[PDB]
Amino acid sequence: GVIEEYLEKSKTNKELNDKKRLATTGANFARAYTVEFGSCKFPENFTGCQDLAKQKKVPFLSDDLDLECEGKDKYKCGSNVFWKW
Amino acid sequence: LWFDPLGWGSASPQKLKELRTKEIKNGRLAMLAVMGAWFQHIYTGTGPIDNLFAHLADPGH
Repeated sequence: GVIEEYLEKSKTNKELNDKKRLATTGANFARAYTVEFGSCKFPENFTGCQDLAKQKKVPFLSDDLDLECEGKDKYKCGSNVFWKW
Repeated sequence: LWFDPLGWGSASPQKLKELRTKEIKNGRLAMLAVMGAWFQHIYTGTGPIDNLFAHLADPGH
């Protein structure tokens, strides 16, 4: 009808947020775009090593296994049982 | 009163115009099958606004 605005474009046409800065979606991939691992590449290292793990999803925690080795520094403890070696 | 008109039998046909009516008549009711399938697209759907209509293709993120 109006004449006037059309209840105003940059508020009606307010889906100028199907473009805007909507890296609210988009650029949640292009930070994971570089994602890891180690990070990145190498060392530590392309599986497996993995199967299993950073990332997948899922789930699930996660840990696990001390962080390591308590035990398995040969064996553990330690300086380094003792225990007996 | 009279009788004839037109000349033929519903000025029958013609035998390409029988085809003229064809699925120009029917394919249009193929396409109001688009109608059939709502004929709303506003499915209480919000939605087909901000106008719209469609238009997923299908973006995501």
